Amino acid sequence: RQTFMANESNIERKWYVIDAEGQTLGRLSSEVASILRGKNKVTYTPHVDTGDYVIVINASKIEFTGNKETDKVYYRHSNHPGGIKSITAGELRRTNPERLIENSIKGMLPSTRLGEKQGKKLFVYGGAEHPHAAQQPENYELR
Amino acid sequence: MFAIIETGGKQIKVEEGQEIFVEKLDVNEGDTFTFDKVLFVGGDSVKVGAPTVEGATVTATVNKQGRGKKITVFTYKRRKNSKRKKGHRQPYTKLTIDKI
Amino acid sequence: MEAKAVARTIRIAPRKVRLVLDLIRGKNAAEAIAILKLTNKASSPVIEKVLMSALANAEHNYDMNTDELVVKEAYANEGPTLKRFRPRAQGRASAINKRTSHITIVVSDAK
Amino acid sequence: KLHELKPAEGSRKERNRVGRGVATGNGKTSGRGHKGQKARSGGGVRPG
Amino acid sequence: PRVKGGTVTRARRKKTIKLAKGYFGSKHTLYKVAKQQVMKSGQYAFRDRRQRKRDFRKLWITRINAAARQHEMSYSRLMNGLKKAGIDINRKMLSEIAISDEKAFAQLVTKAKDAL
Amino acid sequence: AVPKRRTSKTRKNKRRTHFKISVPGMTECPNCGEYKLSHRVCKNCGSYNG
RNA sequence: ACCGAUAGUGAACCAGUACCGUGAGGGAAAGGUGAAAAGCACCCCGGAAGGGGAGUGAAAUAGAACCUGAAACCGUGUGCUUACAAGUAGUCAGAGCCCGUUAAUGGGUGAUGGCGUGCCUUUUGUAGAAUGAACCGGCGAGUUACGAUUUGAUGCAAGGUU
RNA sequence: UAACUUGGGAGUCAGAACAUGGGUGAUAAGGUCCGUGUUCGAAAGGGAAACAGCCCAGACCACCAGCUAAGGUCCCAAAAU
RNA sequence: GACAAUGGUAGGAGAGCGUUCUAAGGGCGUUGAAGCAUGAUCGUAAGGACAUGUGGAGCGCUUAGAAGUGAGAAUGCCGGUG
Repeated sequence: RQTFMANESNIERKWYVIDAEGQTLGRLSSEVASILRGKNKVTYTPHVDTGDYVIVINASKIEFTGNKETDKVYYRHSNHPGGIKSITAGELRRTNPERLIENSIKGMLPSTRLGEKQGKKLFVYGGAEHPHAAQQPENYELR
Repeated sequence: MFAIIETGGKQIKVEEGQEIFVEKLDVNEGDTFTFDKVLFVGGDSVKVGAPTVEGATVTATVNKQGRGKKITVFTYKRRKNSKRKKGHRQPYTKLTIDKI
Repeated sequence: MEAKAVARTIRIAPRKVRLVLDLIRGKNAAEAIAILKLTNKASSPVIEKVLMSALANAEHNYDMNTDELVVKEAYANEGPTLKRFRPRAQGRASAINKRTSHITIVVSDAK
Repeated sequence: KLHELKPAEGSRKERNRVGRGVATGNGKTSGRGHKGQKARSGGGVRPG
Repeated sequence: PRVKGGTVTRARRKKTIKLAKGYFGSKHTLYKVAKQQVMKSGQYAFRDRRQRKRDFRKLWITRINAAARQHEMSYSRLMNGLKKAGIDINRKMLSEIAISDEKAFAQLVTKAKDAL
Repeated sequence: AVPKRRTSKTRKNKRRTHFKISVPGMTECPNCGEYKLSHRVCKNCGSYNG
């Protein structure tokens, strides 16, 4: 009628990088889920992915509030009788730091065919450097 | 250069030489019409205020007065013998903005 | 130019014949007679006699040389089945279907 | 004229037929309600 | 006299079969199965006509909110200012302004910010 | 055990995907000129002569 | 103001006959080439059957399994689409590709996003794991005669009617 | 803005939960039997994650218009980090 | 043209469409009727036309009349086919 929709032709995605040094886990994951989804611009167009690529460096030094380093347990099953595993939050940050951050963000995205292509735009690294220097990612301040 | 006019309970952004479809009008096919209530004028011209700007009326010529495609309104309740089918063709009027 | 040959009221069941017609479809007239002659299905001598007469019509009635004839279309349709009865235990009786098919071969010259 | 005949307005009507579709209002149950003695074929009790 | 039912049942059964074309499998071939899906489509269309007005109005609100965060303001502080300023421009027109003309949306924001 | 449901045309045609036969694997004999099976005699005029 | 081959007699047909029971007895299915046989001489593949031409005819996709020839169902080609995906199989929104209409706010396909647990019976209550339906076609259930009562209409009226 | 009277045709006599006043049971039961309201039954729509009976509200049809109710405004997911 | 009304089961009341046959009137057809097939057509619904293929001899329209007058289901009956 008189409403504009964005198709595959007129879409421009940018690269951003976020620093996770001294930020809360849940407070940081929510704003990154908005950048990946594409709700930051005026050409939303729900049935088409218009989000931007984002990179999170320093996956370690992610702070918790309260007794969360010990009293937060991650459960998972393996489709085998009795087979159930449990890992505390403090141990996950020590062995697989990126997995702690990557799963908190993927839990906020919708679980659809399009909601799976958006979660593939995230790159989390425990160190202070990223290999994707070919592109030009600009730094971004969380609000 | 565009303008925002209120015509049939809604608002439409018009442009010079454009085919728009609105609610039924009392004017005859081939005659002219004039929209008096304009809410916003912008684009290339200078920006103006609201709710209604002074003058700045829009004139347009009538093209055709017809009906849209037919729809079928069918509803029913399960396990309760009560169904009803209706039909509908909504009339409309086509205009062409010749001057803004 | 085409040449057809149809075999009707063939006692062999149709879906047993379609397994062999899916092999000669698209081949040449020489490569198809060999494929049908070196296989050991039940409908092998039947399809060959239908493909052989389709080439005899292409040379007698129509005028074309069989050096470059290809098989253009091959398919099998249904026919009038035969209803039979097989006696079973405790007095029950089952039904037996003696099916029938229609064979069709179409050769062409590609021009 | 036998090709232009009109009965008196208000003297003729069409009979009612039950059990013909659902839009007539006299469909499945045909104006008898649900199960009971007054719903089976053969009437009911004598008024005597 | 006897009235054989003929050519009158085939005619109304063929209209329902045609109304259901493009469906999957027996939903477009058999009559008893296509008749039910035709009735389900009529009930679905009546519900989705009144829901099309819902999910479009919310689509404009997001596009307006995204255009307001650029100017250090939220959607809640923008529509409150447009009321105290007496603008009366609906969501459908505010969504098509910021997309096409970026200069026009700044004039509406400054007037709405001055109204506080 | 009896089938709980009917069978579709889609499910019936997917199962018969591999219900096919292959080419007999024939070659040409340079004594009779006609096609023949491998490691066998020319069924027409000729012999093996391996 | 009766039926027109599931109708009308069980029987339009060589029917109380095939057939089924020791027996008394019970009982179907099966109409239509064309105005006229003028029922395809001869040739070709084949052991035959059946086909491809040529002829007969106004018509042979009217060739005796012979008027018209519907649906289920079984096939042969192609324009879009599909091998990381959780599906009462539709609906609303929507790119890309491909066609061109009873000419109008066009047709076919559907990457992706919303919302959505069939139908009928019977129940306080059913997506129900309560009942019925494999699919398609045909057939298949408030009727007539005579009385009573109450309504509309028409004729005459202290009379009305056989 | 309805009531009463005369005549024609009916259906219904298996009800359920929730709030509340009470018997029975054990100040047990989605128990059972009575009084008084509401909804379902015969009611779609929004909310309570899904959920005839609970809260809001009674669908003549069409629209890519606006304002509110119960409930809500970090992300899923419309609106205050 | 002003105001008000239009969710609905058992059930009550009103208004309409279609099938077959009869009467009167008036029409169509071997320059191709009924039927069958396809289409992007017209009505508030039940439903009504037109064009193009197939078909080879009957059939609508207007006003009344009379009904073996409308099918999705009864472990329904018969036939065909999965």
